[PDB]
Amino acid sequence: TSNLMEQILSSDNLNRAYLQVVRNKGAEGVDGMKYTELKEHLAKNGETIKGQLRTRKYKPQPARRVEIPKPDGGVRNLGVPTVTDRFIQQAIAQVLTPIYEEQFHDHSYGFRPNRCAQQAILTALNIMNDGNDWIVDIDLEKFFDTVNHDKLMTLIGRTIKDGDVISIVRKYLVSGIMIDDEYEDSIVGTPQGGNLSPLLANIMLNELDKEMEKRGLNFVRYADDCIIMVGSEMSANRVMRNISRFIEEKLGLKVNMTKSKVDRPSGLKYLGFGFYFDPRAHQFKAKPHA
Amino acid sequence: MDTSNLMEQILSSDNLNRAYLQVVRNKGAEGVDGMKYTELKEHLAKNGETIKGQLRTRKYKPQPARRVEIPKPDGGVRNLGVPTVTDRFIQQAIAQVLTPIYEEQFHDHSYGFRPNRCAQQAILTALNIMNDGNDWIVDIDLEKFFDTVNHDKLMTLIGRTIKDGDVISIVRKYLVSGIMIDDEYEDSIVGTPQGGNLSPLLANIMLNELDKEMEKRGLNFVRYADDCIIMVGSEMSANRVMRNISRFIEEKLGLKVNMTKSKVDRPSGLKYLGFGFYFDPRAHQFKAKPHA
Ligand SMILES: [K+]
Ligand SMILES: [K+]
Repeated sequence: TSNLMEQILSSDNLNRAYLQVVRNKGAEGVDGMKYTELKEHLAKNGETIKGQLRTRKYKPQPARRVEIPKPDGGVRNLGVPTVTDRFIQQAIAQVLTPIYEEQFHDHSYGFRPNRCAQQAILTALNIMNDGNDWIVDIDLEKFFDTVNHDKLMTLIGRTIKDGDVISIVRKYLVSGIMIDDEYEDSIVGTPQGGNLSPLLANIMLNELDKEMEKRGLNFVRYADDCIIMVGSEMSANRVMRNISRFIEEKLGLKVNMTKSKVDRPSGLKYLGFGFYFDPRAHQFKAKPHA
Repeated sequence: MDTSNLMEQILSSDNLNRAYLQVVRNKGAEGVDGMKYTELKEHLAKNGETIKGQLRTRKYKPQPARRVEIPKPDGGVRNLGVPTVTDRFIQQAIAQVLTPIYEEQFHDHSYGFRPNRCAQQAILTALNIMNDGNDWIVDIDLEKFFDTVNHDKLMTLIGRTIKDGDVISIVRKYLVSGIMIDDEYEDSIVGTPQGGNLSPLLANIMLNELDKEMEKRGLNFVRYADDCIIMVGSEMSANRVMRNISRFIEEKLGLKVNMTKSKVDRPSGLKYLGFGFYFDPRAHQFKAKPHA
C-alpha cells in the first residue's frame, strides 16, 4: 500500500467513482452543484483536480450542514459534501474498502457492501433466542464530533502507507464529513454524507469489535451503534463497565452514561426496530417501532 | 456435481446433528403431534435410528402440516402450516445438502429465504433500479405457491438437478404433507419462519425458472419467495411485460396469476415486503420505509 494514489486516480477507478456518485443522487454541497453537472465539471477541471490531488494541493470544500425533518417530529443534522468531493471520496473508498474488508468483524453491518441493518437485527435475535437476553446497550456520542483526528489517522497509517492518501483523508476529516444516520428512522435509501466517513468510522470501531471478540462477547454493530448480549445481569454490569472504559481510554470516544443502559429485549429500540417475544413461535422477534 | 447418492449425506451423523441443533435453535410452534422443540432430543434418542431406516427405504410417512390461523398486526388472519418438529428436523437435514447445490443456480436478485440475504436487500436493489429511470412497476400478484404448484412439474424440475431417487421420494411426500411459505415477512416482521426450512427452497427452485426468463429478456427485477416486482421505463413497456410474463408464469410454470391484485403502478402506490415507497425531492431519489 505504498502507492495507492495512482490506483485511486486511475482512469478505471475514477470512471467507476463518477458513475457510482451519479447513481447515489443526494443533495447538493455548498457549491450548489447538482449531480447532473458533474460530468461537465470534470470534463473541464478533472485533470486540474487530479494534479492537485497528486501534489496535496486539493482544497476540499466544507460539508454543507443541513437539517432534515425526522418522521417523529424531530430533526437530524447532516453534512453534505459537494458532488465533486463525493466523487473523490468514492474514488478513495473504492480502493480502501477491499483492503479493510478482510480486517472487519462479521457482526459489523453498517455501511458495508452486501450488508444492511436487517442482518444486524436477525443476528441479534438469534443471539437473544440462544439465551443471551441481557442487553448491554452502550450509547456513544457522535463519532465525528468526538474522534481524535491524529489518533484516527495514526491507526489508518498502520494499514495504509501511502502518505498522499493519508493526507487527502485527513483533509476530508476537517472538511466535516460525518455519518448519515437516516437508518435510525427505518428509512431505506442512499446515504448523503459521502462514501468515505462511514468507512473511517468502521476502521476505528473495528478496534472495539476485536476487543469484544477477544473477550468472547456476542454483539452486533451498525456504525457507532452497538449492542452486546450476555446471559445475566451480573455479566451485563461487568461488560458495561469494562467496555465503556475501553471505548473511552483506548479508542478516545465518548460514552453517554445517561443513555447507556442494561436492558431486556422487550424494552429495546435498535436501528429503528422494536423487539418483542412471540409466545406462539416461542422466540423473540423484531419489527419497526412507531 | 454428482447428485445420485445424496441420501447418504442427508442421513450422516454430522448432517443430522447440525439439523437437530438448527431446528431446536429455530424453535417455533408445534405440529399435529403436539411435540415441543425441547422434546425432540428424547424423541430422536428413542426413534432416531428407526426414522433414518425408514427414510433410507422410503418407508417414512411424514405427518401432515398443522394448519394454524395467525392474527396480523392490524386486520385479518394469516394461514400457516406447521410441520411437526420431527418433520422440521428431517426437512432441515434435506435442505442442508440441497441448498448449497441450488445456491449455485440462483439469481443475484432473488432474496427470499436464502443464506446471507434478506428483504431489505431486495428493497435497496429495487430502489436503485427505480432511481436509474425504471420507475414503472410491473406488480404481478401470484396465488399461494404451494396451493397452485403442480407437484409432478415441480419434482420433474428438481430431477433435472437431483438424480437421487430417495431424495426425490421424500421431497415429494413432504409436498403432499402440506408445507408452505410463512409470509410473516409481509408485515415487516424480522424473525425465524415456522413453516419449515424446505418449502422456501422448493419454491425458489421453481421460481428460479422465472428469474432466468426475466434475465433472458433483459428485465430488471427483484424477487422474494413468490413476491416479484419488475421495473421498466415506460407504461407501454409495463403493459407488454405484464402480459408476457403473466402468460409465461401460467403456461410455462403452471402457476396462477391473480389478475385482480396484479397492477401496473408507480413506486408511490407500491407496497412490497412491508415497505412503502416515496420520492425524496431533496435527495433526488426514491426511498422506502415501512408502510402503515
Ligand atoms: K447502542
Ligand atoms: K408482487
